[PDB]
This record gives sequence, structure tokens and C-alpha cells, in this order.
Amino acid sequence: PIATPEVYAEMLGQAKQNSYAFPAINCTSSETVNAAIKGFADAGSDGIIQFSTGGAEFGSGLGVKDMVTGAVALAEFTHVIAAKYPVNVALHTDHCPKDKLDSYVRPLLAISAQRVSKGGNPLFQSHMWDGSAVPIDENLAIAQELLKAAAAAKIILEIEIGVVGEKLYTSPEDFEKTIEALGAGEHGKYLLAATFGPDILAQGQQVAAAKLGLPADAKPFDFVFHGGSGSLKSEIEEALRYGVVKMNVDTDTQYAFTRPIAGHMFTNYDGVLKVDGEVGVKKVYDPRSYLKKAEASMSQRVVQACNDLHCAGKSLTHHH
Amino acid sequence: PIATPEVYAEMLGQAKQNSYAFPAINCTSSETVNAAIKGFADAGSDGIIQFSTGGAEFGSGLGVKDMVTGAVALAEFTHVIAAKYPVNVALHTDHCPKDKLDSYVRPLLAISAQRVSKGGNPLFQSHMWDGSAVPIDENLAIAQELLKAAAAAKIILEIEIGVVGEKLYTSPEDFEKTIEALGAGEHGKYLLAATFGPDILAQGQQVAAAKLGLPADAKPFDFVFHGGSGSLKSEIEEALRYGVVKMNVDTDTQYAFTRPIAGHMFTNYDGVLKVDGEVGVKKVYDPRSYLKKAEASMSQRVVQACNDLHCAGKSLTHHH
Amino acid sequence: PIATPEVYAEMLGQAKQNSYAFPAINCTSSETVNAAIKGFADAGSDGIIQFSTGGAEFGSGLGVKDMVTGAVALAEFTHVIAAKYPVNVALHTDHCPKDKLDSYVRPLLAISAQRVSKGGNPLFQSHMWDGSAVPIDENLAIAQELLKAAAAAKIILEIEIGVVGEKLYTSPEDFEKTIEALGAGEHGKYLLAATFGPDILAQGQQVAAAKLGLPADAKPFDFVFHGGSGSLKSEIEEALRYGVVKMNVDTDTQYAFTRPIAGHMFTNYDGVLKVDGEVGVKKVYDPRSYLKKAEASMSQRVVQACNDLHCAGKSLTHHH
Amino acid sequence: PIATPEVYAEMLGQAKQNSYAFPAINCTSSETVNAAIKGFADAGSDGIIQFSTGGAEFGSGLGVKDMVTGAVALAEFTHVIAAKYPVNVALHTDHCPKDKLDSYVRPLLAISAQRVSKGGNPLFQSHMWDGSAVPIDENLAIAQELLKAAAAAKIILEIEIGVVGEKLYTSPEDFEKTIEALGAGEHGKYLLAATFGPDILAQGQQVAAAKLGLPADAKPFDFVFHGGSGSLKSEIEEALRYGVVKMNVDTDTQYAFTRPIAGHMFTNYDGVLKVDGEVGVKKVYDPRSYLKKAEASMSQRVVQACNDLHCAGKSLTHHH
Ligand SMILES: O=C(O)c1ccc2cccc(O)c2n1
Ligand SMILES: O=C(O)c1ccc2cccc(O)c2n1
Ligand SMILES: O=C(O)c1ccc2cccc(O)c2n1
Ligand SMILES: O=C(O)c1ccc2cccc(O)c2n1
Ligand SMILES: [Zn+2]
Ligand SMILES: [Zn+2]
Ligand SMILES: [Zn+2]
Ligand SMILES: [Zn+2]
Ligand SMILES: [Zn+2]
Ligand SMILES: [Zn+2]
Ligand SMILES: [Zn+2]
Ligand SMILES: [Zn+2]
Repeated sequence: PIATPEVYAEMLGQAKQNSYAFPAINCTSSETVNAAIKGFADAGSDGIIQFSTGGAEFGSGLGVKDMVTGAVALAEFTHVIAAKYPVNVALHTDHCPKDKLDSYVRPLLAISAQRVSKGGNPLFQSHMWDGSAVPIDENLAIAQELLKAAAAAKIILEIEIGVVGEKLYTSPEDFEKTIEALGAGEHGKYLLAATFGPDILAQGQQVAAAKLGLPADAKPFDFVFHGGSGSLKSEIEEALRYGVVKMNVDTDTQYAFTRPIAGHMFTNYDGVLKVDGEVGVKKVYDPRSYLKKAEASMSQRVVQACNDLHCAGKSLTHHH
Repeated sequence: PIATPEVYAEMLGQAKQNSYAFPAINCTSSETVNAAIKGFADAGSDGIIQFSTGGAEFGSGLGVKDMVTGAVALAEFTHVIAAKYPVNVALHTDHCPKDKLDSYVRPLLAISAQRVSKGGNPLFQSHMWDGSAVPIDENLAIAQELLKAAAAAKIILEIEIGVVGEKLYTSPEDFEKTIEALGAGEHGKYLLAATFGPDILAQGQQVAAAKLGLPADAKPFDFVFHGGSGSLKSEIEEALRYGVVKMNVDTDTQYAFTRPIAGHMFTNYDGVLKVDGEVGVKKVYDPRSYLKKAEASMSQRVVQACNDLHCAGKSLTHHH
Repeated sequence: PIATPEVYAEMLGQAKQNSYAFPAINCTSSETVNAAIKGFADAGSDGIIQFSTGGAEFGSGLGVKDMVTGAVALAEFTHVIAAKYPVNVALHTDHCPKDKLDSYVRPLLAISAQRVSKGGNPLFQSHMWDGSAVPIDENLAIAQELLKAAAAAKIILEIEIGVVGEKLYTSPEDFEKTIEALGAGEHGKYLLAATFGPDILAQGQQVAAAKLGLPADAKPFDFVFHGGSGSLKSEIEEALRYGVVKMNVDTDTQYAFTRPIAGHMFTNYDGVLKVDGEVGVKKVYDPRSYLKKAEASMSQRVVQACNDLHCAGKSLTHHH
Repeated sequence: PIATPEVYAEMLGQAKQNSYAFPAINCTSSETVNAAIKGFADAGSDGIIQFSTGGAEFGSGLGVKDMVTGAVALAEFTHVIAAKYPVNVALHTDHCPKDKLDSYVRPLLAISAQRVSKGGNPLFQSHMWDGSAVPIDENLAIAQELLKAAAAAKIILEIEIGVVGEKLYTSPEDFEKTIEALGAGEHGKYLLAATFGPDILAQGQQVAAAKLGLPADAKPFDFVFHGGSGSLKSEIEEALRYGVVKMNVDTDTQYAFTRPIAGHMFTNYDGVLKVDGEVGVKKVYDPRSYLKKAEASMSQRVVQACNDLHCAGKSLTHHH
């Protein structure tokens, strides 16, 4: 099923408590959503599906090019599919900068608040506010008002703190301001972006622990691993140790999805093309023929991600 | 928007009255649904989107393979998208034989009846019952009970009468039995499948007209043109003359969709593949890169279909 | 074997006498020479192999780029191969304009004159002088001195008369000047270029016949059909009627040669490329694997040419 | 130029004396011969071109399939080309087992003996007798009679001693029998095959040195490195130390030759194929278009080979 806000919070809490993480797979279509969920299920894992601003726009079609429409349409598709699987699937929106809040995250929040007001659950279970391009205080000011709105709609907020230089530098004062402005979850759960290539996360936890009068080994922050494509399956290990509960994946699953399509076109070149006055071969230019292969291949890469992140076999539905 | 049952009936009535038809495009995904709707809109046309049993199964993903799930999920996606366009889009299910009624058309009907009972509109606006493999009397017996259920859920029924030998032969008695069992629309609108390669349709109308005590030039039947891929844009003309209001399209739009994907893989062979120890090129193995081209190309072929069928420029929203 | 000057003259005389023609296949390599000869042999036909200035330069290799070297090297290769076949193969050089006579046709002539002076036969059996870019009188002046040199080395000269506008226009006076300057073969055999798209050849023969005091149906000229790629196998018929004894072929055999190579690369994409850290498949990146297919395919197209030109089955060796 | 027997012996002596080696490039065509020679020349190096039994058969064309014809035809081509370069090119035949001596090496030897008897030089400068499949004594018996014939035609003999298990094991007694039967060059120079993956060569030299009453560091054998594709450019170093004067290369140059052809077909897919009723693009299905790229790429790999083997910059023509 789709993760209810309650099981989503439980997923993240359990991951944090046991030093594992969920892959958060960028999806852009019915096929990629299907590959991602099947991958979670094959790994006996819960998981996260996320739509970027570009993915949402793509999802809405060339005739619309509206992020909200694309995200809503893909979310509604995903709700139907996920109900048929015995793992929990959370829906998320990726990087939304200041100039796109009004045309992406805010209208999506409003849709979920409307649903919650009628006794429903939100359409998405988390949204990312990416304020990295603005000064920290403005970043956290926006974050605070978004966090209140999100919490009230039963939605977790992801944020990104510090400066982008690609890698994300975050100072000890940035970590402190974040705890100060947002608290430690008691005003609504939130996730904090981070990159690697690592002890910065460790320092972030210690800084926050000190601020909160907590033992020096406490991990107040739930971290989100960005930019980890093909990363050292040892950096991943270390990332997990410092409280990463979510690792974003796109590049790796894109290659996995496209790879068999490429192979299909080459081996079936004279079926997918009308060559030398011939009429091609319907069975191989049928989009389902290569897109099933794309799906299965992406699902396999998602299974690998669940194993690398150690969430495989740990779905909260305990379907074993 | 999605066609309400009322505007769908109006669409078909207008087409019949003015000797034009709508293409009914097989779709299997978010991308293909997007291409189809954009095509209707670019042609200023209303249109029909249909899911085959195989397309629905594909739509549900390899991890589910459930026709109802796939059709529902794609329908929900399509409802969101279609609301953003100023043309009317009807949703349809294609060929459902006897052995699949219980796992496709019947559960879908029940979903729509539930929606209608709550004062809503049906999820789909038409369903096809393909009884061509059974004797005509059994075919029409099933058709009658399905027609009653469909009409009560504000859904139009498509049926296929006669024997498949590919082409569809339908005798004058088959046409007569059909009018006798089903009436002429007063017990619920229905569509009748037909093939070409043509005067058979003409004879069908005359036979039905005689039965109904109507003038010899009346056209009681609304016909559905099956198997018309790449057909003589002159057979199409003649088809229109005999009351075809819906022409099914799949092969042509499949080739249009796949063609640029093929071209993308070839020209970007060393970007979509990691070659000679290189790491490929993310920008071209990003599925959106070639799938946007696929979408645009399918939309173009759909525009052509609207022009060939003369529904281009005639959307009932009169957005000109 | 290679055509001796005597059998080459006999070949052309027989073709002219019986209204058939030989294809003259542009070749650029050992593989293309092999495909051409095998094609002649499979059709039980004599034939002509010709090297363009560009083909000769290509034949000499990127490190040399010398037309004479390339033509000589390919000719020597061809002498060895042709001795193993029971058909006669003539060697020819294609289009040589004024500015290239000193670096192509003239040095080649000198090589053959040297061989003849030692009691041998010439290396090539014909050479083309293409003077179409200069005024007719200069064209024929050069032609006359070249014809004397060629005849003395037992070589037939091909020339091109008239203006290029692509198609070749040749006036009745041009035909007359040609007979006047060169005679009708008694001062050395020569071939006259022509194009189609046809009665111009007919007029040329009548004009020459009148000049020579011959019956109105005589055909003094041996014509060479240039620019006939994919031509109407009815234009070919008419061409034959007017004294075409040689039809130049390049485009058609290029496509035939390349076509299976293309197919080989696509179907073996992950063998001819090292993909995803794999090492490729030696058996399919072995140049012989696809080049054998290229050869066989070009030979087939050459067989077709022999049949279209009616020289198939008529080799002067009468190996049946 | 082509290496005269005298400069070929000088090449090998110099290489041995200075611990370098020549690549011996398998070639199968005019294009591959051109790429190899251009590669030697670009590296300022002498080099060896060799024809395998399969390469020779391929060279003769599908219509002939005769090893002698193919080798002779390619050799004659190569004589013309090599005269235009300021490096020395030796011609060689690769692996000829017992059952093919009568249809490959022996007739080729006879051709060269005929040339030498008329005061000419041999057509080939070395031939390989591969007796590895027969018992050592039979191997060396054949080798002795072949060596006498070769020496008398001014040809160097390559032999292969020991058992194939792929790698070549050669015992100390095998090395001793070889020196005993053949001497150390005073009865005609010969080359001895060897593989790596290395001290076996060292032991071979010591064994031969002992037999000949030579200092323990003498290197009586001229070794030929077989099976060294992509080998450790450190094994190559060690190979050189033990008296390897010739390293056979095929796989590496095959991949280099084919690689750009593959790329050409993919990027020009709709030019090399007639697609969607189009007629293709002559400029890219012209075999010269991709074969020039193949040639240049193979030449580059040959330059690399000359550098790895340290013969680059050491051509005996001292054209600097
Ligand atoms: O793919 C990403 O989301 C990604 C990639 C690189 C990054 C560098 C710094 C901060 C981020 O959020 C980054 N994010
Ligand atoms: O594509 C089709 O739906 C199709 C194709 C061929 C047919 C022949 C007879 C009856 C049909 O419904 C047919 N339908
Ligand atoms: O391929 C050719 O040789 C060719 C092609 C087109 C021509 C047009 C006029 C005259 C020629 O020799 C021509 N030749
Ligand atoms: O490519 C070759 O010539 C080759 C390859 C592998 C071998 C193994 C043992 C002996 C040889 O001559 C070998 N030769
Ligand atoms: Zn990021
Ligand atoms: Zn459990
Ligand atoms: Zn049908
Ligand atoms: Zn209007
Ligand atoms: Zn021409
Ligand atoms: Zn005969
Ligand atoms: Zn070997
Ligand atoms: Zn020097």
C-alpha cells in the first residue's frame, strides 16, 4: 500500500534506530513507478518514490508542462498500483527552490491539507524544500512556516541546509540554527539533506546533540544522502552510521531502465525501423516489448539499492 | 476534460450526424496517454483513449499483472491530465472475450456503478464486449445483460457481431438479431464493430432500417472500424459514409512512438551505452530525453488520424 | 583471367553486335574487387572493374594518397585473383579530368607502354579521359593524342563529349567532330560516354552513320552509360538498343556492400563494442565476419547487373 | 619499401641486440595492409605484416577460397604500397600446420625459390611452420627440411616447439633438440614461438647457451611472442629481455579497425539504411567513408604497438 503518514514516520524511525536507509527513486512515468515498486517488493522492502520538478513537468505531458498536474497525476496512478503490493510506498517531491514553491510544493501541500480536513490522508507523505540558494536564515524561516503547514497536513518536510559548491558544505552554526529554528521533531518530523566524499554528518549530530543536552553519541538529525550515484559501497556504510535514512537515486536507475531499450533497438533494428521498403515488425516496435525489459531491469537495480542500504527484508508489513 | 457520459453521447451523435469519426487510440502508459491527448488537442478534436486487456496488464506492472488494476490506474492518471485540456477525452476498454469478462469488464462496470450510485460519473465511458468467438445468440444474450448494466452506469457498450475469418463477416440475420435484441439505442447506446476490405456496413444499415420501419437511407447502427491500420484513405472515406463513428488505432501510433526512440539510441549509441570503459552520457540515457520525442511523434500521428477521420477542428468545446 | 586486349575488344564487339552490355563496377579494395569478380562468375559473365580517382587514392592508403600507386596496387591484386576465375575481367580507370591526366592516366599509360615494349600486355585495358569540362575541340585534341598512345599500348580509350548540365548533352556537331577527329575504330577503339532520361544516342548513331556513308541503322559508336543508378529497367533496354556496351555502376554496389555491415553492427552491438565493462566478442569484431557478408551481398547485386544488361551467361570463355 | 632478406635479417639482429621487437600485424585486405604500414611509418618503425591461413583464404575471395592465391594477391598489393613508404615492411605467413604445408607454405616457398633463381628476392621474407600438434622429433625433422628450403630462397623460418595446453609449454630437452637439429642460425636464421603468463624463455636461452658452449647470459634464440593480446605492458618488458624479436598482433588491431565502423553505422543509421521509404545517404554508405576511419584507427593501435615494443623511432632507413 501507499505509506500512511503514521507508517512513513515509523519507517524512518525504524531505519534510523537500526542504521539502515530507504532508496528514494526518481520516477517520471507509469513504467518507472511500476519498476520502482516491483523493486521494493522483490527486496521485501518499503521504499520511497519521488518526483523532481522536471519529472513532474515531464509527467504532465508536453501539452501541459505543469509540475502540479504531473505530480498529482503520477501520485494518483501510484496510489492505485501500490495498493496491490505488500510493501509500503511513500511518495515524495524532490528539490523545489524558492521560485517554484508557489507552483509546486505549496499547491501540493494545499491539496493534502484539503484531503486531511475531510479526514483523509495526504496525497504525498513528504516534500523537499531546497533553500540552499538563499541565506541560511531565510532558508530556515521558509522551512519553519513550511514545516508547520506540512506537519498539519501529516507531511514530513525535507530541507537542504548550507551552501552548494558538486558538494554540500554545512557549518556547525548551520546545524545549530536548524535545531534552534525547527527543533528535533517535536514540532513535526523533518529530513536534512547531506552529501559525501561524511564526518560532516557526524559533526552535525554531535553539534545537535550538544545543543539538545543529549549524550555525545545521539543522532537527532534524520539525514538524506544526495548525489550518491554509484557511490563507494563503504561510503554508504559510513553514511548509514551517521543517521542517513533516505538515499536519493536517479542516475543509476535511469541507466538500468534505458540499457535494455538500447539493446532492443539494436538487435531489432530492422523490426523497429521500416528498412529497404519493408514494413517493420509490429511485435518489436510495440512499446510494451522493450518497456517491459526496461521495467524489469530498473527493478533489479532498485533491489540492489535496497540491499546496499540494508532495508531489504525489513518492510514494516513483515510479509516474509 | 474527461468526456462526461452526456458529452460522449453527444460526440458520437454529432459524428454520426455529420459523417465523421473519432480515433480511439490504444494507450499503455502515462507517456502514451499524454501523446494521445496532446494529439487530440493539437487537432482541436475530441478523442477516445482505449486500453486493451494486454495494455491494462502492462499498465499494472510486471509485479501485479492485473487488468483491472492497470485500467483503473491509467484511467485515474488520465482523469487528472485530461482536466487540463480544452478537448473532451473518452476512456474505453478494447476487446474483452467471454473468459475475461469476470476479470476485466464486469469489475470495471461495478466500479462505475458504485461511482454513479454516489452521484458521480463512471470511470470509463465505454467498454467493449467481444463475443465474436461465441454463437450469435449467446453473444447477444451476454450483450443484452451487459447493455443494461452499462446503461445504468451511464456507459456505452461496444460489441462485435459475426464471425472472425483477418476480417469480420456479419450476415443480414446477424444485423437483424442485433436490432431485435438490443434495439436502436432507446435501451442504451451501443457501438457495433466492423472491418473493411465495406458495403457490408451499408447492407447492415439497410437491413436495420427495414427492420425498424425506417427510410432506406437511415443509419441506425453506430459502427466501429477495427483493423484499419494504414488503411486506404478512401476506404476510410467510405467507412465514414456508412456510419463509422470510431476508428481503432494502435499499430500506427506504436510505430510513431517507437521510431524516434530507435533513432535516439542509434545516434546516441555511445551515450546510452557505457562503451570502451566510458560511463555513458546521463543526458541521453535519461528516459525523458527519448520519451519526449516518442510522445511528440505519437501526437503527430494522432493529429493525422483526426484529419483523416474529419473530427479535427470539431471538438464539442468549440475552443477555436 | 584478366582480359587480354584482344579478348576485351572481342567482348565489346560481341556486346555491341548482340545488343548487350557489361557492368563496369567501381571498386576500391581487395574485398570489392573480390565481390565484383565473384559476381561476374556467378552470372557466367565477363565484366569490367574500374577505379575512380578517389577510389585509387583510397586504395593507396591514407599514408600515401597517390592515385597511380592505388590503381597499380589494386590492379596487381586483381591480376592474381582474376587468373583463378573462368570469366574475363577487364580493368579500367574512371573519370580523369585535364588537371589529373599527368598524375593518373598518363603515368598509367606509360607503365602499360613499358610492359607492351617488353612483349607484355597492358596493366589496364581501358582508361577514361573526361574532357567534358573543356571546349569540344580541346577535348578531342587531347583525345586524339591519348587515343594514339592508348592504341599503341593496346588500350581502349573512353571519352566524354558534350557539356554537363546531372545529365550530358551532346549535339549532332559534337558527334560529327568526334567521328572526324577519331574515326570509327580504325585508328584505335574508343568508347563514348552518354547519359539517359536516350534518343540522343540514336541521333548520335545516325549522325555518325551519315558522316561515314553508312546505312541509316548503323551504330558506329560504342556508348558508355553513365549515371544509371537504379535506372528504369526499360531505359536500360532502350540504352542497349542504341549501342551502349558498358554501364557504370557504383552507388548500387556501394549500398549492397555496406548494407549487411550495418546489419552486423546492430545485431552484434554488444560484440563489436566493449559494453558495460565487457570485452566484446572477437568473432564478431573480426573484420572478416562482416566483410564476407558485404562481399557476398555486393556479388549478388553484380549478378543482377549482369542479368539486367544481358551479359549474364555470355562469357567469352563459354564455361557453361 | 618491402624488406629485402638482408634488411629483414638486419632488422631482427638489431632488435635482438638492443632488446626490442617488431609487431607482426595480421592483415586480411588492402585496407588492413594500408593501416598496418601507415602505423609503422607514423611510428618511424619497420614492421611485419602477416597473413594467417584464414586471412589468406579470406583475401582470395569467397569465389576462390585458396590460401596461396590470397597470400600472393595480398603480397603483390603490399609490394606496390610499401615501395612508397620510408620504412621497411616484411611479409610473413602465420600458423601453418602439417596438413596445410602442401597447400600454403610449400607452394609459397616454391614461388620464392623461382624468383630467387631468376636473381630476384622472395615474395615473402618469413614463413611459419607450426608443428606443435606433432611429436617434437617429427616437428624438427620437418623444420630442418623447411629451413634448408627457406634459407635457399632467402627466407627466414618461424617454428613452434612444444605442446599446446591457451599456453605453450616447452621443455629444456625441446630447446636442446631444437639447437641440435637446427643450429643457431649458421644454417639459416629461424624464429622460435613462445607464450607468456616467461622465465621459460630465460631457461630456453640458458639451455641453448650451455649446449653451444656460450656464456650463461647469451641469447641464441630469436623468440616470437604469440597470444599476447592486451598483455601486461610489463610482461612485454620481460618478454623483450629474453630475446623476443617479434610479437604477433591480431585481436587488438581487429577491435581498433572495427570500432569506428560500428560507430559510423550507429550515428549514420538512417544514411546507411533506407528507412521509412527514404533512399539512404550515398556519402555515408560509400564504403570509403567508414573504412578510412577504420584504417586510421587501426594505424593508431599499430603505432601504440611499436611504442610498447620499443621499435618506434628505430627504422633501419633512419628517416628521422
Ligand atoms: O541528485 C541530487 O539531488 C544532487 C546531486 C548533487 C548535489 C550536490 C549538493 C547538494 C545536493 O542536493 C545535490 N543533489
Ligand atoms: O486491432 C483490432 O482490434 C482488430 C484487428 C483485426 C480484426 C479482424 C476482425 C475483427 C476485429 O475486431 C479485428 N480487430
Ligand atoms: O557516376 C558517374 O560517372 C556519373 C554520374 C552523373 C553524370 C552526369 C553527366 C555525365 C557523367 O559522366 C555523369 N557520370
Ligand atoms: O594468436 C596466436 O597466434 C596464438 C594464441 C594462443 C596461442 C597459445 C599457444 C601457442 C600459440 O602459438 C598461440 N598462438
Ligand atoms: Zn540533491
Ligand atoms: Zn519481520
Ligand atoms: Zn478489433
Ligand atoms: Zn465550433
Ligand atoms: Zn560519369
Ligand atoms: Zn557459350
Ligand atoms: Zn600462435
Ligand atoms: Zn637513426
